[PDB]
Amino acid sequence: XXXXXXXXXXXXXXXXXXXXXXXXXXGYSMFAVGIGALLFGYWSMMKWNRERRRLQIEDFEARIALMPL
Amino acid sequence: MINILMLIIPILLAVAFLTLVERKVLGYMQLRKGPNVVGPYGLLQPIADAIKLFIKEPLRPATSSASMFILAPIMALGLALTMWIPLPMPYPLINMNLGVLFMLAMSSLAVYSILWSGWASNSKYALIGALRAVAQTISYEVTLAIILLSVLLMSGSFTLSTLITTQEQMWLILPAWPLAMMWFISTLAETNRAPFDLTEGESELVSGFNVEYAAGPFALFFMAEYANIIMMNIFTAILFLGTSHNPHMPELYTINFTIKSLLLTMSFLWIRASYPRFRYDQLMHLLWKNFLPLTLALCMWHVSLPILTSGIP
Repeated sequence: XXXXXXXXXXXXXXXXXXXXXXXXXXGYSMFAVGIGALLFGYWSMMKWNRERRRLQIEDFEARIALMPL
Repeated sequence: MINILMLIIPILLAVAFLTLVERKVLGYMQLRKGPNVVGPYGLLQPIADAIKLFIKEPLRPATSSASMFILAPIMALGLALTMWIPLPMPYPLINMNLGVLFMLAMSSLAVYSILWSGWASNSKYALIGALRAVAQTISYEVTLAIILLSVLLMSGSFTLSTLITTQEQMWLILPAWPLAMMWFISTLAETNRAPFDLTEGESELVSGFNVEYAAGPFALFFMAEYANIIMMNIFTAILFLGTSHNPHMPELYTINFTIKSLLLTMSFLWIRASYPRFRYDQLMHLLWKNFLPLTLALCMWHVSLPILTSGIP
């Protein structure tokens, strides 16, 4: 018997198929997070600015209180 | 003064140890082994380049120019390493009367390094890489100041010391959501190792500020060009990041500040490997045509916000 190269089929590798698929973000869903992060962003930032006003008047008060300076 | 000397020598080492990361992280991004033979993990190779490029490499250009050319690597380091001084850090070296103004002015002055390298060779071959470097930087200086102004009006004044104190509960990434995305692109205004970048890398054209320069001036250019990448990474970690302040313990700040910057340090080399060059014409169309109306609309938005709800330092 003579032995040569043998053939293999099984699944035939599956040639030409789109492996690319959309993931995580769809379109409308990411905009709700996007503007949602903005709405949370400005609201939390301005609370510290109002807290800065408590310091702002009190810091400049030191110059008014000190006249022997 | 000891602080300045303790901010050049360890900083030049950080630009030296960058060369590891420039082909280790970039290597694994391309599925290839970087530094391995020279040191335990190639750690002796970055310090070997300083022995390689300066002591033995001798070139001076042919037709040349007069005093200029060799003036340009002095202009490269002596304007980009000075940028470390106005940095707020835990504590700044001579805290400026207005902080970010010195940061924006010296960055534009650092562009001259690639500009004077155009007249390094009198031949026309080198200045094409210089003329391309003009437009790839000149347009992006517009938004770089505008996007700053929208952040600066939101929090404090120009002083960099106030920018640390303003972020006590949450980061500035969340209120400035589209503006933070802009500072991954606008930071790459200077000739940096990136996909957007400028006329510095090879790929298509001849290497700008490298084809005219030797090894010794050319080696001095990399110690300045890669230094700007860390500088923009730290500057983003001040304007957009913060987490905590703590004036009592400087140890808790120094560890936490470095991790935030190092995550951004990887991110620019992440950009560099991933994407091709944007072309000379079409980079001028990304901004100006498309991004400048977007940034000004957000600049219009950030003017109204302190008036709408109280936000004045």
